[PDB]
Amino acid sequence: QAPYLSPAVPFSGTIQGGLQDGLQITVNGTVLSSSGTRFAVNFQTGFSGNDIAFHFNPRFEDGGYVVCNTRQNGSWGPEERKTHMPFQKGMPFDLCFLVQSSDFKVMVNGILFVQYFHRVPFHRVDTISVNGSVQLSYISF
Ligand SMILES: CC(=O)N[C@H]1[C@@H](O[C@H]2[C@@H](O)[C@@H](CO)O[C@@H](O[C@@H]3[C@@H](O)[C@H](O)O[C@H](CO)[C@@H]3O)[C@@H]2NC(C)=O)O[C@H](CO)[C@H](O)[C@@H]1O
Repeated sequence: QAPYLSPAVPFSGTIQGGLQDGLQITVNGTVLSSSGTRFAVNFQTGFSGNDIAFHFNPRFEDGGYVVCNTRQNGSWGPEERKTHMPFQKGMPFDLCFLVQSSDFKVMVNGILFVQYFHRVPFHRVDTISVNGSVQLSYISF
């Protein structure tokens, strides 16, 4: 699939073919300095953000941590929290999501950061959405 170049945030874009085992999705952008304390990348079903298979949610709060969660029919599940922050306000990042049979493997600037075990079927995902305190250079596949 051709990349999305400099899309405005908040952004929502189709993942052509849906999520597939071995698919790699890169989000390349910059964390904003004066526009809040959180962003998220959502792997979701269509345009209701009510069904989000994987919400990846860095928070520049409390020393910095990342929330990983799933939303179903509007309701957020129990969070998994990673109490390390690999991003920095005002710095560019390369964020890579690799779909695997049982989990997502998430890399930041080339280094494995977290794995998120599938809670819902990943083949149901057809949309990536990004919002909060970031600007995007590209999303690629
Ligand atoms: C960045 C983003 O996508 N924000 C939208 C999203 O925000 C939710 C979501 O990140 C869930 C994930 O579990 O967490 C909510 O945060 C709360 C805390 O603020 C709360 O006080 O503690 C809770 C744990 O006990 C939880 O972590 C977060 N909500 C808010 C208000 O920030 O979804 C929202 C709608 O639910 C809204 O769309 C945000 O914009």
